[PDB]
Amino acid sequence: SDLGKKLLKAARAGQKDEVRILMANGADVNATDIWDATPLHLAALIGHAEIVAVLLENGADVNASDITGTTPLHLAATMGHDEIVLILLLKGADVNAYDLNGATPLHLAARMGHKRIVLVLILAGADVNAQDKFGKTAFDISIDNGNEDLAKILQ
Amino acid sequence: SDLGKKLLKAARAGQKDEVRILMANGADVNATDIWDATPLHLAALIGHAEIVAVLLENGADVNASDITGTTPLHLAATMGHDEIVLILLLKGADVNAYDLNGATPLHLAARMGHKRIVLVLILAGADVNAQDKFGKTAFDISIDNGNEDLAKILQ
Amino acid sequence: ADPKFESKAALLAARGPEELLCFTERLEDLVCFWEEAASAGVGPGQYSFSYQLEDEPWKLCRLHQAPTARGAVRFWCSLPTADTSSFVPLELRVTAASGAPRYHRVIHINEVVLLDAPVGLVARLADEHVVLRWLPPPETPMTSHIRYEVDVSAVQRVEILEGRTECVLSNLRGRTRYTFAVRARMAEPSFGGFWSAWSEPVS
Amino acid sequence: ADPKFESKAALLAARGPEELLCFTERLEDLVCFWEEAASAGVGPGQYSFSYQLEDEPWKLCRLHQAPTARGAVRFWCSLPTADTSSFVPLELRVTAASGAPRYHRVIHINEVVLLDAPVGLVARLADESGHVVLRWLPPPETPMTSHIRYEVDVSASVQRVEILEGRTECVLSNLRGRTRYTFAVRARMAEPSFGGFWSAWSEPVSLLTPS
Ligand code: NA
Repeated sequence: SDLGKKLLKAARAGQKDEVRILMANGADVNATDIWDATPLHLAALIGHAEIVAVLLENGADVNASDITGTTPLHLAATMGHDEIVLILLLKGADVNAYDLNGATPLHLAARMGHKRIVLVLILAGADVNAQDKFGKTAFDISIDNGNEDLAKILQ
Repeated sequence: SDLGKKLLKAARAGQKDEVRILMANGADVNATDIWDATPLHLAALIGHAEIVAVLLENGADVNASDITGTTPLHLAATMGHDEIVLILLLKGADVNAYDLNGATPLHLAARMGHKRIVLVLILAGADVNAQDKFGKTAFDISIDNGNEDLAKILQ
Repeated sequence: ADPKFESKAALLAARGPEELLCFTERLEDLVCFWEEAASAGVGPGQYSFSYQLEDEPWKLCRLHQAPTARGAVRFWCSLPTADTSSFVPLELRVTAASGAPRYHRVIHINEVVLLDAPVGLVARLADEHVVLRWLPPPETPMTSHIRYEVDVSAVQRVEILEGRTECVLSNLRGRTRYTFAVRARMAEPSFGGFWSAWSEPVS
Repeated sequence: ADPKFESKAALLAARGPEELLCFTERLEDLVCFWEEAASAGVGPGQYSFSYQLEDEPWKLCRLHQAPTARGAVRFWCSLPTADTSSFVPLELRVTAASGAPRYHRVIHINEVVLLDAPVGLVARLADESGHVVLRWLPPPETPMTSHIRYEVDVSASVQRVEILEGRTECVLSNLRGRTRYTFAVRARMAEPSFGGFWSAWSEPVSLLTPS
């Protein structure tokens, strides 16, 4: 709807107050764009933690996937948003959800060298052995980028 | 022994190479000082993550306690060492271990306002309700220091 | 204008490898790029760059394949001027021809400014010490809001308040020739970005 | 040095409350202190300060109870010069008489230096109209001036400019005109091995611009 589209725009812009207004007006917390990305997808990508908490409090799907299969945990893992990874994990996100490339948030975090996100995902219950469409594990990605500190953890 | 004291001294100074050398020379990875603090206690207090990983793989007690009852997870929590808290947790540290003051690492982290560590401890399985000798919970410490962001999580 | 973009692209590539990197030079343009290994069947027609700004429908941008000195393959897209509005969020998407994800980001045009290198750096010794003078980067607006930084090699790095285009180095180890270089950045209130490249060094 | 230590102790207490704070002045001394609420049965004999440096056995330092202006009780211990060696790690521990922990830290004498306030701050109207030239002297009885970083504060609100180490003068770019500005400078140790906290502000001076 008109309100549903404005909720996505407000979450992308990082407008905390506007999100609260649109929610009270009855906007769909899972309103999707052309790519099937919810407002939680954009708040996770932007790295706004207050809005992520608000959307989750109003019934947002923590495991929502878009056309590409990207869940909001993938976006928080890649961009390096440590708090939003933890918040989504406590809300009940699937650590082992994969996208169209078969990459779990452990893969995306390992590619970007986010050591703490990698450790948080393992603590949450990530599958270290799991491989993507190319057949590479999170350990195999660290070896290719020369991150010896990361590789020792994924053993 | 001769090597055991030099291992503690090397871990305090943050000398990664010397630790590996002394380990190969047969030093006790759990060599204790006058206060019963192991080299893993000192590497956690210094915030050296490379040395902590070395000691743990070489058979160091992750749940070692000193005279004060302080475990290395307590030290990493107070000093605000996000990486070492995660490493010790994956190595098998007791999230609900208390010192002589009855304070769990969730208490110490909340007192210093380390929001990110608090979420890590909750995910690992910390007891939010747990009280110290004074009878205060992790939530009760946040309200006294005016950290409203910290208090809302422990609600 | 493309040999400098070549140097600018290699500049950011060192800081954020495995990322999608965007930058603007005159606040009316935008150049986004990323670097990856060469694959047998993959070219610029195997990826799809799409952006969405304000409430205008998702638009497609043309990708260009170009090789780098380090052996990787650089794919870059230059957003048109009409779509570069400085102070609104801009959603970016790079999707593989199979439908699989590659990059997804939200940026602000004003927050990603990479200036040119300063020019005409002149070092003259007055007794105290050396006084350094230079010109602002060419074709760059709002000179009064440009912060600088000077590098000395023997190392020392001195910050220069925005607007000022000269400095005096107080204490030095001796009359030997030091190597100087200056780089520029965008200051405040809303603007920000990356350090530009170093100027032509002088001794 | 004891009326100054009081001001220095109150200075650091505002930045890092609820922890043990140490500082050195001439790199040959070390004074550690902390502040807590007054308890009926607690004095300096209910806590135990112990330090260990290099390979020397754990030594005991004498604590002194003193009240503060804010009502809290300050406990401080001054390590002897013979035990203050500048470039090695120093383990510190404060243990309660019951055996319970209080503080545990590892510090370096060189990394925790709190200098004196700069002196002789002079504000002069620059020949180029609109600018103000500030000149000052390094803190008194302080060696190695070339490794001292400064910072200047301008008051109408505030404006704060960083000053490269060694330099004892600056030129201020922007002025409002007929308003009176208040200037002050403070100093800390910069590089390479030395470090610490910002000193107190210098004696402020005021200047009036002519539009
Ligand atoms: Na913090």
